[PDB]
Amino acid sequence: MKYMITSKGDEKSDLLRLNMIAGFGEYDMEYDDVEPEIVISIGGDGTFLSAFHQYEERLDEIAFIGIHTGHLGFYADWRPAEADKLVKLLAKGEYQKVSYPLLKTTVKYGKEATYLALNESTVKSSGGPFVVDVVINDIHFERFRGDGLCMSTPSGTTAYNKSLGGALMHPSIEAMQLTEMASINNRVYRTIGSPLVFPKHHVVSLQPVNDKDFQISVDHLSILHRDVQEIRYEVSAKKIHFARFRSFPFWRRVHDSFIED
Amino acid sequence: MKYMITSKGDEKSDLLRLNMIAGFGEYDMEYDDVEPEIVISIGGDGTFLSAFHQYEERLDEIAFIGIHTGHLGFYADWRPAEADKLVKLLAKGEYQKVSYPLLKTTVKYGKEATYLALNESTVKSSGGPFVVDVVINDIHFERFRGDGLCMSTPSGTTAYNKSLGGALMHPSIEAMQLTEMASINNRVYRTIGSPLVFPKHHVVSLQPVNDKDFQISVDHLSILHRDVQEIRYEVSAKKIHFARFRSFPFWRRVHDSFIED
Amino acid sequence: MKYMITSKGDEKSDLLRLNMIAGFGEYDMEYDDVEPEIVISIGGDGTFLSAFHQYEERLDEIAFIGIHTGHLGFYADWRPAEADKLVKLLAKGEYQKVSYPLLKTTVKYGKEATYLALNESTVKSSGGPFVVDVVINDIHFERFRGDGLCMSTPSGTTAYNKSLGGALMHPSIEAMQLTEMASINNRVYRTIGSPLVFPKHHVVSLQPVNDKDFQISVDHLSILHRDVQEIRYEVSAKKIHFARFRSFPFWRRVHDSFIED
Amino acid sequence: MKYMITSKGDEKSDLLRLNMIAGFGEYDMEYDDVEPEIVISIGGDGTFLSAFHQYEERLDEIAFIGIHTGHLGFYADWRPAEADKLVKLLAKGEYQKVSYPLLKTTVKYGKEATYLALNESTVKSSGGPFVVDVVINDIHFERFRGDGLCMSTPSGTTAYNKSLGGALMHPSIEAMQLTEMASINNRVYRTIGSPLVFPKHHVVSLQPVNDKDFQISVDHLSILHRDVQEIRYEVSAKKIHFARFRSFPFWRRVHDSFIED
Ligand SMILES: C#CCCCCn1cnc2c(N)ncnc21
Ligand SMILES: C#CCCCCn1cnc2c(N)ncnc21
Ligand SMILES: C#CCCCCn1cnc2c(N)ncnc21
Ligand SMILES: C#CCCCCn1cnc2c(N)ncnc21
Repeated sequence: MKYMITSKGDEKSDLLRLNMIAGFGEYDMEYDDVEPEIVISIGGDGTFLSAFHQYEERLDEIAFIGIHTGHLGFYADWRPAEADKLVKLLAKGEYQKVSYPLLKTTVKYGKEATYLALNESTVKSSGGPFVVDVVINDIHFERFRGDGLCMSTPSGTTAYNKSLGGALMHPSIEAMQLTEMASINNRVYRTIGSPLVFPKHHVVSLQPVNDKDFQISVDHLSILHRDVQEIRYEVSAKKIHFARFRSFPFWRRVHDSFIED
Repeated sequence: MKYMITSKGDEKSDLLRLNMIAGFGEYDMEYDDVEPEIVISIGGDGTFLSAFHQYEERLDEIAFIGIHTGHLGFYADWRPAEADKLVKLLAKGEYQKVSYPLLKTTVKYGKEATYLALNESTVKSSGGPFVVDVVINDIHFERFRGDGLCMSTPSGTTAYNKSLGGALMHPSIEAMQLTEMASINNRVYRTIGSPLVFPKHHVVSLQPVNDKDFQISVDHLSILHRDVQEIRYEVSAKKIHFARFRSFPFWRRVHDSFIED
Repeated sequence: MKYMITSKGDEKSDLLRLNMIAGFGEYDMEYDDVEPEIVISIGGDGTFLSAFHQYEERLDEIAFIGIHTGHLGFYADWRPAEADKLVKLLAKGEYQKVSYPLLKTTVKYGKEATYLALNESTVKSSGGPFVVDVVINDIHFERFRGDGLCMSTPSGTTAYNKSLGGALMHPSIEAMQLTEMASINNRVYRTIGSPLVFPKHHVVSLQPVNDKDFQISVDHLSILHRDVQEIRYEVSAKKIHFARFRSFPFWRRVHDSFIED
Repeated sequence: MKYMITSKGDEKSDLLRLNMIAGFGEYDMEYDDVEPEIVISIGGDGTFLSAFHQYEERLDEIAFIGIHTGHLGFYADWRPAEADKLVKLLAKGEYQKVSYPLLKTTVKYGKEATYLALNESTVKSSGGPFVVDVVINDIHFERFRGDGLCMSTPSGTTAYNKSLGGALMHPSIEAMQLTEMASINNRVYRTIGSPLVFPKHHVVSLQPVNDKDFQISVDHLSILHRDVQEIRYEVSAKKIHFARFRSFPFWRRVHDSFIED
C-alpha cells in the first residue's frame, strides 16, 4: 500500500532508508507521507515515538514498524541486516497486526487539551512544591506531596515507569499504571507508596491544592501548563497497531533488553 | 438458601455468629456447612482465608461475605453493627455477586499437586540458597538468586505483594503479579528487579538449578516440598464470588486501609 | 550574650518573637542581628534553614535554637509553650552545644563557587537528559543516567534523602550520603542503585558527558548553572552548633516525626 | 612469622595452597594453624568467612589475606596468578594492616550468648509471624512486623544488606546498619521503612512481643534460638585486620563487583 519512512537522521539511518525506498520501488508500493498505511521508523525508540506522534490522528489506518540502528528498542525490534527481508515481506502484505493500549491525558483550564501517550505522561510542579489531590473515579484517594507522578501505558512500563519502581505489565493488559516520584511520607503526610494499576474506564484525576502551574510531559514532549484546574488520566479508546512478521514475545524483548542479549 | 458461618473463635465473633443464626431463624434459611450457598466469615482476613480454603471445591456455588470484628479487612468488609441489616438483606436475596481472579499453583515431582490461592503463593528454599530458573511461556527469562519469589492475585496485591514493592492492581484485571524477595544482583548475577504482571493464559515456571527442596506457601498454608521438578503459576479458571449489598469500591477499601479511616 | 530572632512571619510566630524579646529585656542580653551569638528560629525547618544560611559565615560563633510553631521539625525542636523557660535558661547560659556535620559543594566553570548545605545538595539537568560521570577520589565509578543525584548530610538524611530511599544516619557520624533519582538501568547502562555513604575527606566529583548546564540546589536554594566543568562534594570542615537545654535524642526525634507523636 | 592456609577444597584451591606452602618453605615461615599470625584464604568470600570465624578469638594477632579462585570477592581480593608475588612480599613482611569494624550480637535467655559478625546478623521468626519491639538506647522506637531484620557491618553492606535496599558504607566508618525485610505498613502498623545507620556505642535491642523463638543468623551460620528475651546489637570493640600489599580501594572494589570488571 502507501508507506513512508522516518529516519533518525544520522548517516546510517538515512542510507538504510534510501536503500529500502529503492527496494520498495520494485513492488506495488507508493511513498506517501500524508496518508500512509505503513510507517517505518529507522533509529531508536525516540525516533519511533516521533513517528507515532506525527500520525497520531490516523492511528486506525496505520501499522507501525521499527528498525533499530543503535541498541535494541522495545518498539524498534528489527535489525538493519533484515531490512531487505522486511521490504519483501511487507510488499506482499498479509502480515498480521498487534495492538497496544494507549493513555489519554486531559488537561482542563479556566479551555481543555487532550494528549495521547505511547509510553507515559508525567506531572511535576513549575519550580515550587508539588501538591495534588489524587481522585479515583470521583473518590478522594490521597494528597500527594513529592516530586511528581507518572502514568504509564503497559508498553511504557519498561521506560520511566521502571526507573520509578513500577511493575512491568504485558501489553495485552488494557491498563495504566501510576507511580510516585519521591513522595514525602511522615506522620502527617501519607501516600500509598506502591504503584497503582488501573483498568480500562477508571478515571484518575489530579486536582491542585495551592499552585495551579504544572510541567506536564507526554512521552518526549514537555510543556509548562498554567491555570490548570484538573489533569485527567484514562486508558484511551485508541490503540497503536504494529505490523508483525515473526515471533518476538514481549517477555523475550524484556529479557534481551535488561537481562542479556 | 443454605448458609454457614465461620467464626474467629474469640468471644465477640462467636456471640455475633449465634445472634446471626438466631436472626436467620426468622427466614427461609437453612444452616448447612456441607453444601452452603452463602458462607459468612466473622473475624479478620485470616478467618476469611480459612473459609475460602474450606470450600474451595464448591467455589462456583458459593457467594462469600466477610464481617470484620477487629480491624478492617480487604475481604471482611462489613462492620459487626450492620449484622442485623446483613441478615435481612441476605435472607431476601436478590443481591448481586462480584468475582475476583485466583492463582493456580502446580507442583510437579518425580506425582503432581495443584493449589488455589486467594492472596498469593511464595517459594523459598529449605535452608540453603534459593536458585531457580524462571521460565515464561517456555522462554528462559532469568536465573533468580535471592530469598524467594511471590506470585500474587489482584486482591492479594495489598498483602505480602505490597510489602515486597509490588503494584496494587484492581481486582477486575485478570492477572497475576510476580515479585522478588531480596534478589542478588551483581555483574555476574542479574534479575529483572521489577515486579512482573502476567495476563491470563501466561504460564510462569520455576525450575530448580541445584537443590530440589522448597518451602512453598499458599496463602496461610506453608508446606516443605521435596524432589520438586517444576513449580507452575497461572491465572486460575476458577473465581471467588462475593455477595455485595452496597458500594464499597476497591480503591476506597485501599484508602481506608493504608491512608486513613 | 548577643542574640537575634527570625520569624516565619505569620501572626503566631511574630507575636511569639516579640514576647521573647520582651522577656529577654529582663536579662543581660542585647538584640544584635549583625554579630549575634545565639540565633533563635521561630517557624518550621524552612525558617531554620534560612536562619542557617543567613549567618553561614559566622558558624563558629553561633549556637542555633529552633522553635516550631507548626508541626515538629528536626531542627525546630522546642514547643512555643516552653518559650518562657527557653528565655530563662538561655539568659543564664551555661548550656552545652551540639555540632552536626555539613556538606561542601564546589562548582567549577571555565571561576568557581562554593556552597554549604545543612540538608542536601542536588543536581539535575536543565531540561534535557541528565548524564554525568561519577568520580570518587579520582577513580571513575559510574556513568549515571537518570533524573539526578542528591548528596545529603547526616541530619539531612531525614529530608529529601529519605524520600529517595536513602538511609537515616545519626548526625554524630561525619559523613555524606549520595542517592539516585530515577536511574536508568538496562544491559548497556549500569548504576550502583544503592545509596552510598562517604566518610570525611572522600571527594565525589560529577563530570559532564554532553550537556554542561545543570540545575543545582543547596537546601531550599536552586540555581541554574551554565558551562559547568565539575561538581565537587565533600564533608565540610565547618559545623553547625546547637544550644541544647535538655535531652531530645535524634532517634526519638525520628520516632516522633515518622512513627507517632 | 607463623601462617596457615585454608582452601575452598576444590582441585584448583588445594593445588594453589600446596604451591604457596612450597614457596613459603623457601623463607623464615612456619606453618601453624593453631596460633598463626597470617591467615590466607583461598576460594571465595564464603571460604574467607569460615577462616574469620575459625580464628575469631585471636583477631588481635592475625592479619587476613584472601585469594579468589572463582569470581572477585570483597574479602578475597588477590588473583591466583599473583600468588608467587604474594608469597614473596608476605615472607619479607613490613606490609601495612587495615582494620574493618565488626558487629557484636548478644542473645539473652531466661543464660546469654555473644557472636561476632563480619558481614551481618539477621533475625527471623521460627515459622509464625515475626513481631519485635525495636529499642534504641533504651528508647522504644518501633514495633516491627514483617519477615525479619538485618544488622550489617560496613563491609557487610555490599552483601545481604545491599539486597534489602541498604546503603553501601565505606568500611572506615565505625557503624552498623539495620535494614527491614518485607515490613508490613498500614494505618495501624508503622515502621520507619528506611535503613538506619548507627554509630559506635549505640545499642539496638530487639524484644519479643508474643513468640520468643527466633532463627538468628550470623554470617553463614543460622541457629534456631528458643526462649529469647532480648537480641542486642552494637559495634564490636574488636576488629578484623587485613594485610594489604597494594592499593585496592573499597570504592574500586565496589565498582569491579557491581558495575564492570
Ligand atoms: C534515556 C531515555 C529514555 C528511554 C529511552 C529508551 N526507551 C524509550 N521508550 C522505551 C520503552 N517503552 N521501554 C524501554 N525503553 C524505552
Ligand atoms: C500479618 C499479616 C498478613 C496479612 C494480614 C492482612 N491481610 C490478609 N490478606 C490481606 C489482603 N489481601 N490485603 C491486605 N491485607 C491482608
Ligand atoms: C516539604 C518539604 C521539604 C521538607 C520539609 C521538612 N524538612 C526540612 N528539613 C528536614 C529535615 N532535615 N528532616 C526532616 N524533615 C525536614
Ligand atoms: C550468594 C550469596 C551470599 C553472598 C556471597 C558474596 N558475598 C559474601 N560476602 C560478601 C560481601 N561482604 N560483599 C559482597 N558480596 C559478598
